[PDB]
Amino acid sequence: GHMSITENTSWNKEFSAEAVNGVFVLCKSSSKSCATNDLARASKEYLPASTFKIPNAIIGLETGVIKNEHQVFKWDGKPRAMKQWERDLTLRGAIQVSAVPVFQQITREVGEVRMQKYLKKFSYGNQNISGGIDKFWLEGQLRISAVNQVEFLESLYLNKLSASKENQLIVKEALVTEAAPEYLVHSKTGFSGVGTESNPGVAWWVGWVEKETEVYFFAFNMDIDNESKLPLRKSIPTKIMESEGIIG
Amino acid sequence: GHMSITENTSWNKEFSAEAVNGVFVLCKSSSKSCATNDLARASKEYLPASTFKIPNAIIGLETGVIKNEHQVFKWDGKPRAMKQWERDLTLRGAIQVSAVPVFQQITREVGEVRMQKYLKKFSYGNQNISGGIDKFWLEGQLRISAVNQVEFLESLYLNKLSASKENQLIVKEALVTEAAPEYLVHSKTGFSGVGTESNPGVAWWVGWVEKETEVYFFAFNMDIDNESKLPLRKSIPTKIMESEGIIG
Ligand SMILES: *C(=O)[C@H](NC(=O)/C(=N/OC(C)(C)C(=O)O)c1csc(N)n1)[C@@H]1NC(C(=O)O)=C(C[n+]2ccccc2)CS1
Ligand SMILES: *C(=O)[C@H](NC(=O)/C(=N\OC(C)(C)C(=O)O)c1csc(N)n1)[C@@H]1NC(C(=O)O)=C(C[n+]2ccccc2)CS1
Repeated sequence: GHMSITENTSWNKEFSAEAVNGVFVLCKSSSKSCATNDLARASKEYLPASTFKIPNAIIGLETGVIKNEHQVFKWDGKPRAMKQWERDLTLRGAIQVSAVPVFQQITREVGEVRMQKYLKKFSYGNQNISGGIDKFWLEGQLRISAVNQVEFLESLYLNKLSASKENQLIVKEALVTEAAPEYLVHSKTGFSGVGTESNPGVAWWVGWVEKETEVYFFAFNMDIDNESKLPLRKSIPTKIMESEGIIG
Repeated sequence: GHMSITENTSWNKEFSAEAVNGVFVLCKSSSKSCATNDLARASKEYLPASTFKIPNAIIGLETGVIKNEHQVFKWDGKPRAMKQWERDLTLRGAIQVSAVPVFQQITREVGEVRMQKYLKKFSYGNQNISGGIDKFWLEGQLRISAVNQVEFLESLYLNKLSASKENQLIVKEALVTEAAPEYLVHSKTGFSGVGTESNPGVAWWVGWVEKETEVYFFAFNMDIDNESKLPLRKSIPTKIMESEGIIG
């Protein structure tokens, strides 16, 4: 890439106030104007968890495993790890409620060869898909940094991923999470569970904010060993952006 | 063709409770299952006012007058009728604040001949562009019915207009007005003025609502001779959609 990134450790106070280890990366306009609380962690690769839905959906559409933007994913009737997943879902619905089994099925149908090819085209992390075709991003070896998430998202925002513009637009449509006349947020959450206290889990929030004629890309991750701390994955980024002029 | 529509006069309740003459057309899934409070008014053509920004944006992109979805429409610093228009705007921003001068400039560049052609391809209303390029949707002869709006919007939803899929997708993202995990609204307003008591203006609200795996298309218009009545263009459709269990 061509990222210019500045460490601003004053951003650490939002983390230390909550007794949390993580990083926030925030870029205005492009990856040529970025800042983070922690340069080292910004470039450190973690398990993507549900953030992998963004590339998975694009790859689904590119390969034709997902037939089109209007496809419904029907619940077969058999139980699932969350109740919110026990229903028929659109592409957007599945992404928004973060329905893992829908996406495990897409990936099985895609196959390792095509998966491997596309993660190379997207420069997605360490591009290591071993661990099982249906769980490399969930408990396998695939890892990605906050910096790389931002680069990836920027490419998607600009329709520069190696995929049709149509497919990128379909997925961007699925990622909208807040809409107002001159304020638009596209975003995706992730959470791997609580791991242990020796080896904590990871929580993510990644996306971008449009406000007037500006765009801001962001990626946040944190170590999480306690499910009660999970709200911080939005409140910390929100507070940093408030203090910068974005959400405030 | 192919619309099936039912008159349900119980929907007149919300209209007469506010002393308003108007029509609501609501369709579930497709134009094969529609209902309205007034069949004759459903098919009557009125000037589209700011709802014309939907086709106008598609045509802008199709002819290359709008370069892409990231184009910024710069303000020249000279007065505009609305304070909210006195700033640089994205395409989505210009649509959402209904920035008439941005779209007048788009229309001027498109020209009469190209405008005519796309209104024909879209079956948009009486397809009448007479009066001069500086007035037809405004001080002009173009008129469209609520039924024809619902047909137009269904085509757009299905990416079936005669326009690239990517241009239709661009315009759809510009139209999003509420986003939640399993509830998505795309909508546009219009208001032509107060006219006279004898010749009222028109106000519109058109769009569609995605809920779970269903879609509902809607178009509302009403006669308006008093600006204080304007909010009814949202509250009356809202009430009817609530009573049908949609607004959830
Ligand atoms: C589009 O429907 C409206 N455009 C018009 O240009 C007309 N406006 O008439 C009013 C605003 C009443 C006036 O005093 O000029 C018009 C005249 S002849 C014709 N065909 N159209 C825009 N609509 C609109 C609204 O729907 O409420 C406006 C106010 N908003 C601005 C920003 C956000 C929401 C609403 C401004 S013009
Ligand atoms: C995708 O990142 C999320 N993760 C999972 O499905 C995984 N674990 O989910 C648990 C531990 C919460 C569970 O028991 O269901 C998982 C394990 S290892 C791995 N890579 N993923 C979905 N995301 C998500 C979120 O990102 O916030 C959810 C929110 N949530 C969690 C718990 C309680 C209420 C809401 C749902 S799971």
